[PDB]
Amino acid sequence: SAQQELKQRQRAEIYALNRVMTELEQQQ
Amino acid sequence: FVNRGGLPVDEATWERMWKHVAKIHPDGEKVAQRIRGATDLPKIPIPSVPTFQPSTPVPERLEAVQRYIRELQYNHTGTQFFEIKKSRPLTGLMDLAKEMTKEALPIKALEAVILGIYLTNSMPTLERFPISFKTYFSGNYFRHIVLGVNFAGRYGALGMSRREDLMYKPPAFRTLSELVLDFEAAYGRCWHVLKKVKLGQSVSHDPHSVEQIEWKHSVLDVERLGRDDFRKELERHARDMRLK
Repeated sequence: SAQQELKQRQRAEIYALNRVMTELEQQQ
Repeated sequence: FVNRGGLPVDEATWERMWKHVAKIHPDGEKVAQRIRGATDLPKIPIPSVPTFQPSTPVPERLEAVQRYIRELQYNHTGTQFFEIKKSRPLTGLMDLAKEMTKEALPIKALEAVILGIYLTNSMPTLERFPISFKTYFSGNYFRHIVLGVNFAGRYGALGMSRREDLMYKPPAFRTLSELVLDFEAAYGRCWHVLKKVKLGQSVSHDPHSVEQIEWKHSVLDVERLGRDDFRKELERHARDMRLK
């Protein structure tokens, strides 16, 4: 499915981003 | 910023998220460069929705529910991935809770409250009611919310927060005032003044209920009440729920 591949790709970028932004907020 | 077009995130909401990162993070553009289209990103496991043996005590089930909520991770991206319209029928909000468990994205306090109701609808001996906070720090107002719980006449909480002491409370507090005063103390330790506590009614265990969540059955102005009256009003809200 094209829509599933898109959600998988987005989910992986959302968590990679969330790790980076969690590390940012961790050093206010 | 709130995603208002469901999932997958539309093209416009997605660029906006990455525009927002570019301004907030010192190396914002380099973060987007490293991540966007990267073919070597970690595969994140879809967390397993916890299911319970009928032999498992409610307090143990709540630990597993909180662990599941924490596993989604606090959303620091600056984009909320699920729109929560607080006036929606419970059945609509529980549809959203289900989609949260299937898509498994980071969440904040309000999303965790909806999830907490959804994952405790199987526990009719547990009463669930939202507790909202308005606090003041450094000339600015802050809003937070958790899911108050009552098991066997003792009060606890589920939720999601930046801080460990502003979400999960085991159901061990003998009164609602002792639970809320623990939150107030946690806020005091991170230099926040507690201004208002807003307490909802018991939420239906029926995920097809057309009823709304009553978020503001009791609105307590902490400063205008003072210490004694604040405890009296919290105890009054506890009796209102126990008798209804």
